Amino acid sequence: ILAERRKVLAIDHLNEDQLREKAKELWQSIYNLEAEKFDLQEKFKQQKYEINVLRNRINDNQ
Amino acid sequence: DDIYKAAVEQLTEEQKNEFKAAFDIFVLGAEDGCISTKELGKVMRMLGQNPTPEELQEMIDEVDEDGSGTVDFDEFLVMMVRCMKDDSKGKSEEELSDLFRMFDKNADGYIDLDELKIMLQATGETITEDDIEELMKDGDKNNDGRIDYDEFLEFMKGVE
Amino acid sequence: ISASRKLQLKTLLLQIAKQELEREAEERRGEKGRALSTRCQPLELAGLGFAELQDLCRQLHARVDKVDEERYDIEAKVTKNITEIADLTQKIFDLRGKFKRPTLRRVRISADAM
Amino acid sequence: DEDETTALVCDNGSGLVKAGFAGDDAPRAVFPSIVGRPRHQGVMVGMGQKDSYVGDEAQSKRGILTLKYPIEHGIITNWDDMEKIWHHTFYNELRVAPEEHPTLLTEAPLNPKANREKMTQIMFETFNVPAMYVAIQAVLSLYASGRTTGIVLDSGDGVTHNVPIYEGYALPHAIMRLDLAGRDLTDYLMKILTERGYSFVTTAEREIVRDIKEKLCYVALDFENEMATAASSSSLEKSYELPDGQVITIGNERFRCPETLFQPSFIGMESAGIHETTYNSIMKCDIDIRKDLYANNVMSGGTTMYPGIADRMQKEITALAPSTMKIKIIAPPERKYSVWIGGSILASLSTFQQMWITKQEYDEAGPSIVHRKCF
Amino acid sequence: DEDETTALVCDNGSGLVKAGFAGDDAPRAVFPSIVGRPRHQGVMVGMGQKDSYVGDEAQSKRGILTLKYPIEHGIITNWDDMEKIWHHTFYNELRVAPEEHPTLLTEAPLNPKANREKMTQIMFETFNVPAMYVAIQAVLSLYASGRTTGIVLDSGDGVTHNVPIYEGYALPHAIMRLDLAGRDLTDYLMKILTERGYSFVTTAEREIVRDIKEKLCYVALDFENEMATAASSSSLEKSYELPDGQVITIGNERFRCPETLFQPSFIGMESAGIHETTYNSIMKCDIDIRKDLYANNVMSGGTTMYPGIADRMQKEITALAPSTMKIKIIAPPERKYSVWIGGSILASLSTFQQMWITKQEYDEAGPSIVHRKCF
Repeated sequence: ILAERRKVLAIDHLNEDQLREKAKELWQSIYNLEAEKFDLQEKFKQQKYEINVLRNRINDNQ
Repeated sequence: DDIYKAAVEQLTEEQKNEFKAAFDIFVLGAEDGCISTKELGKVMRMLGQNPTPEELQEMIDEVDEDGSGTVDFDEFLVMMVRCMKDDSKGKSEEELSDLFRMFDKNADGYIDLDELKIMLQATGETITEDDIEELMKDGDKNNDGRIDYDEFLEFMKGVE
Repeated sequence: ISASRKLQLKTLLLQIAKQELEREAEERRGEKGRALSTRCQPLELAGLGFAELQDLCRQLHARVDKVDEERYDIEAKVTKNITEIADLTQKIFDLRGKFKRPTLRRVRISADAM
Repeated sequence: DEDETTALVCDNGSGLVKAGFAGDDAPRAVFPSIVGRPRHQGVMVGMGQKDSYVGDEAQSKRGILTLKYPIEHGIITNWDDMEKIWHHTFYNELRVAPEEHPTLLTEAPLNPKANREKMTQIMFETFNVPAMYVAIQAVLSLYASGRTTGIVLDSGDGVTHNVPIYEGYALPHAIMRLDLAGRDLTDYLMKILTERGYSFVTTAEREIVRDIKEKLCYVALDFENEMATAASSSSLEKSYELPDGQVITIGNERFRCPETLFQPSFIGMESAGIHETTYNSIMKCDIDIRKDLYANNVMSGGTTMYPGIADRMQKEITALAPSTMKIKIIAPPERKYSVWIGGSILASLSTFQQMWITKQEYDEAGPSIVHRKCF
Repeated sequence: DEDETTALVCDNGSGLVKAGFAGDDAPRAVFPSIVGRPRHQGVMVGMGQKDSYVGDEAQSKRGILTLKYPIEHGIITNWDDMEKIWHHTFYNELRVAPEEHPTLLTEAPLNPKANREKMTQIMFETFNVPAMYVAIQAVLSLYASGRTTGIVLDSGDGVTHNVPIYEGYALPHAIMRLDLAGRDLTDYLMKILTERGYSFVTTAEREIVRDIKEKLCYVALDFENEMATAASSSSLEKSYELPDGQVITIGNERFRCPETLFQPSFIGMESAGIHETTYNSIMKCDIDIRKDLYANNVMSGGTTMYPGIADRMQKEITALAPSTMKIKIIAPPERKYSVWIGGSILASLSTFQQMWITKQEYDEAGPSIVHRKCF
């Protein structure tokens, strides 16, 4: 599912135009996926905090 | 006290529309503010709640803090919310939890007197010892000196 | 110090928390733009040759692979956070319910009228 | 009367049946477990009259009726009479019936199993209930009381069960069932009031002495000191009004009746009393259980309305109990009603919605299903 | 979560589990090596209730649980139970997921293969630990104790190891696996306290006796004169408060229990006891080694906390030992916690960073790898 997630770029048998296109396409792919990565990291910090929250209130409810 | 205009904020407007629609009826003929407190029972029976003469007489005493038998729309909306917490929606518990992580800048899972203090300073509102402890105990239900997260919810649910 | 005092003090407190969380989401957005720029390094597509762009396309192939990899990492991390949230939150569900839920109802009303 | 198919709850003893619907904290009405029948020959015609009377009808017209109770020590011996009482309970007065509602029944853990089998058959075949559950009275008392742990003295009309529960689990090896209940306390009272010159034999008289007990009697924290004064002075006497305008004046009999709870030998029973019985239910449990049961002596059912019972029980158990240990007693205003109330709580709990026997499982298995599905 | 990707350290004995992170000076938490299970039928509904409880949950809810130990005299025989104890340890008390940290576990090398193989497998396959290392208890004890040379006496709950080490080297032919441990001392005490009128036969009772032993018992350097008086006078008895408020007093039995370590015949064991076993481990080493081990007997593990034990052991060895020579015992406060402390030290050494099994080598080789990479 990751080899699917990555895009198999046409790399070898193209001209300058479509090869630069492949390059910039997958580059902007990496770009927006770093955006989603950092969003997920922020969510992940929030959820870890709320997890410590949950254990705290458990002790408060335990 | 300030919970009057608080409720005026806290209350939603589709409420106050029918609030005034039903408020239109109290006038027993040629009245301009001469509302009585014996009718407090009946008027609490009108607006859609199911009250009992005990709480009717209490609010006869618990309300009319002005003693004139009168109640402002501010007092109206508060004694709505001070019993029926028709407050400012208590935006969530989980939006609240994301707020609570910012309360516990120290990633505590609990708003302590320190986090209470620093966060109210982030408001700009100064720290009187009552302030934080008024907020602490009103939130620190466990009275651990600090407001844990669900302590914060029951604390700041029904709160903007 | 009626419900007025504490409720509106915590209203100002919940509002500074609201601004704090808006600022935290703004950190998400801005540091996300920064992670965009840096984590995904730009392309020097101007004025280069054939084999260089070949290797650059292989490089962005491997880089979408790695960014997808890290992204699934952080996704499954949030997913296991969600799993343990379900767990601990159901714990608190049961615990707090025991404190209130069997006591949470309204009966014995018409005793005053019947 | 109702706009939802809420479960109905009925607490059926040898005294009265408490009944109402789930998601109330009280019965809607009380239905004495009584079927009345005339003991006289009619002379006038065009007088209305019933072939048999039930519940409150049976008590209201009791002047010429003999009143019988279909339940003995928790067992229905006459279920045809219970069906008439139930029909009235459901269709005339509570205005709800099993036909359109699931039904919960309350029972003791050692109640003879055949008794649940018959009640199960009746609610499914006579009242067409869509579903059933028979619950433990001790469980119901603990829910009503806000507890998961304790010794529940369910003080029924014909039997007291006495079962320890810990962390929601039964501890059956420590059940100390006793054949002493509110109806036996009444027997002692009528015998001692007979000694004073007021015999109670016939139906009207039987109902009066029960009523005297409920309104005049108490246990007190110290029987012997209470008697030293009550047996010596008229200041401890109370005159009760009899239906015909005459009165009965009662002295130390006022507490000697209730005392049978602590002194079962008063009615010929070979027992040390309810505090010893409670003590053994705690003491026969493992030592890491004992501390929680000592801290949770739960009074429920009837007779717990007697003044001084909370103090009499806590002090006697404390005396029997090891030192250092804290002995505590629960005796809430939800007394006598707490079993019914617990039935309401249990029937309505979300955690209990899958615990109901449906009228599918019932017909495939028959009435004996209650023995596998409930307890 | 930590300021370094430090190894996590967990010392899992047959008694208790000590856990924390490498680099600290103490475990963050200690758990009983127990998984508890209810032995009663639930009566109430919506009560929560787990299938099994672990560690401190198992002990806190023990009133109705049977308590089992997954480790048998140093060997894990139930690895599903140890995985649950570990998950609790790592996620609820240490609050660190092993996926981001190496983990160090401990065992005696005398352990018959299965323990190190399964310990390695659980951490790599259920916790996805990036690396593993199964350590030697004697090594860990000597680091904690400030020694490179000496004999480790780890007389804890499971088995006594008694392994000699010289200049950091094992002298394996002199290691005597001994079936005399703290768990046997508890069983003996349960039986002699039964003779006194306080029977202890159930799980709760076994835990009580272990608590009595830990707080009331001592060995005495001179048990013969101590029992001549303790068995004759109440003035040497110590009172212990049982969970239900009852009191047990213990006299010569207080030391009679610990004495088993020197008198193993008390539990039916054919052994010379720990002092002679230690002596024989010294004797079995070369003549130019013997003197360094006589001067360096090192206490570790459990039971080494009994009053009079350092003196009892030094004097018994001195009696068996040759003249001129000074026989000495080292008994650090890091007693019982010394294997865990050693784990923290070892995990963190620069000379031990090549000893870790990575989660690559593990999968290529399988769990049998522990025999090539750890020792």
